[PDB]
Amino acid sequence: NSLALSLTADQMVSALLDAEPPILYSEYDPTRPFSEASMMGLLTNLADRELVHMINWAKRVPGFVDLTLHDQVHLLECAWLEILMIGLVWRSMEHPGKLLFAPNLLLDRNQGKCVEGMVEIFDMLLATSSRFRMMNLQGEEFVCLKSIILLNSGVYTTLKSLEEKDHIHRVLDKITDTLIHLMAKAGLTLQQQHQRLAQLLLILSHIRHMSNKGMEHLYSMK
Amino acid sequence: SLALSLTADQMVSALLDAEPPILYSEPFSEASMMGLLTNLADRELVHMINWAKRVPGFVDLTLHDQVHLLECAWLEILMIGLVWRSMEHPGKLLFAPNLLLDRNQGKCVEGMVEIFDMLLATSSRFRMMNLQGEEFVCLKSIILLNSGVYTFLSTLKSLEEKDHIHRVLDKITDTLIHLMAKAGLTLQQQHQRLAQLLLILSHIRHMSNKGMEHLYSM
Amino acid sequence: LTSRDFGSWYA
Amino acid sequence: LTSRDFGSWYA
Ligand SMILES: CC/C(=C(\c1ccc(O)cc1)c1ccc(OCCN(C)C)cc1)c1ccccc1
Ligand SMILES: CC/C(=C(\c1ccc(O)cc1)c1ccc(OCCN(C)C)cc1)c1ccccc1
Repeated sequence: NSLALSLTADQMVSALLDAEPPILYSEYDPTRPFSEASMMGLLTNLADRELVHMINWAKRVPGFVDLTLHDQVHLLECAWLEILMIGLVWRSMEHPGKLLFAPNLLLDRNQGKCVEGMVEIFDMLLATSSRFRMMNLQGEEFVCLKSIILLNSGVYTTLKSLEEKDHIHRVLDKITDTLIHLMAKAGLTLQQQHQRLAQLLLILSHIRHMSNKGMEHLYSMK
Repeated sequence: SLALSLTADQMVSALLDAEPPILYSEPFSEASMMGLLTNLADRELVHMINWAKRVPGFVDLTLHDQVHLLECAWLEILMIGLVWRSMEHPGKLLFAPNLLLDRNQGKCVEGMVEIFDMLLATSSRFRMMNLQGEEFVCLKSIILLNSGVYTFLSTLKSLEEKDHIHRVLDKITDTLIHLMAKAGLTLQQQHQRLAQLLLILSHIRHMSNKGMEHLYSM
Repeated sequence: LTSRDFGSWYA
Repeated sequence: LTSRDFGSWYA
């Protein structure tokens, strides 16, 4: 019973925790003071390094590699900015009013004004940080949400076609079971469990929104 | 608040009662087709304002917050409505009973076939889940209350408004769970289905964002 | 004519 | 360093 649909809730959580990517430091060369990237270059360089780790993370998510390659790339290309963003928010929760892009790159709102159009996006990320804090979002919950984003974001964008969408939805259902189990084990009532699951899933629409606005911005600054 | 004292059955009844009229539209080119869609949308927006005022909780908010929520949600609300009424018509979008279009016709408007395909995919997802009308009406109210809540804005009043909205959103969650329990779903099936429904709202967001981008470009 | 005239309803 | 070194965890 090592395949994804065979895993218990505990085993799924455990597998997902094992797969967590490293949190990167922003690269710095004390001998190159003048070619320090702009704010945007610093974020771009970080993000590009994070993306290399993201592909490998996704392919460790039980179920993901059961999809055709084409479908894996599709889901990744749809979710990647949502995934960077939720990861960013997690690590920023202990820094109210700030975004911990890296342990050596902690930025305040007003540093968002360094790039025209970016502050709007910083504001939205900060509101997400605040929402997660007010909910006391737990790490195992954050980890399930990331996998949900990966499997969900591109699924809506022929027999085997339906077969693959069927498989994705089954893995999504297992991650929901996993979230519920975590909450149940924490001692929440059934009503608190359903209310909390819904609160967490609704934040995903905001994360989608933020990614749409970010992609728009990226595409504008081509 | 009226809203928080409603039973699940009474919430369902209130949302059903509030449902707006489905309008009839009054060769194709990009211009004519966007014209028809724009005219229909503008008429549906009149009815949407009155609908929104009948959604439990909405009237308890300031007029400023009511406007903000509708400014954020309106295209999502038009789209989920469209998807609902297109559900039984594989391959087509029922813009109005007299304006039923397939994806070939979407390509009329450069940029619109992308959006049309996404809408059809949502319609197919609804069909695949056997989405029921009571669930659809709940989801529509969730979009209204949720989409603009993270971009409000500095006062105690405002924080009190957000708490209210979240309290109502919790009641809509309870209502969905009630409908599903009454329909004989297992506890497990109830949480899985609640998740399936709410995840569709991320896709409705995505589509509204692509729609807004297109509208601005033109 | 409303949404009620379309699709399936629990009731 | 991973996400597991930040925030609160059920266990
Ligand atoms: C909001 C922060 C941010 C990026 C960011 C987010 C999280 C994170 O951990 C690191 C960075 C961001 C910036 C640039 C970027 O481009 C990558 C270009 N590659 C994909 C070719 C991606 C994300 C950004 C996104 C869009 C526009 C402006 C800024
Ligand atoms: C997807 C159909 C659509 C619209 C539509 C959706 C559902 C519906 O019931 C009716 C119309 C759409 C088109 C135009 C539009 O303009 C509104 C401008 N007013 C507010 C000044 C709104 C929606 C549309 C939206 C953006 C780009 C291209 C097409």
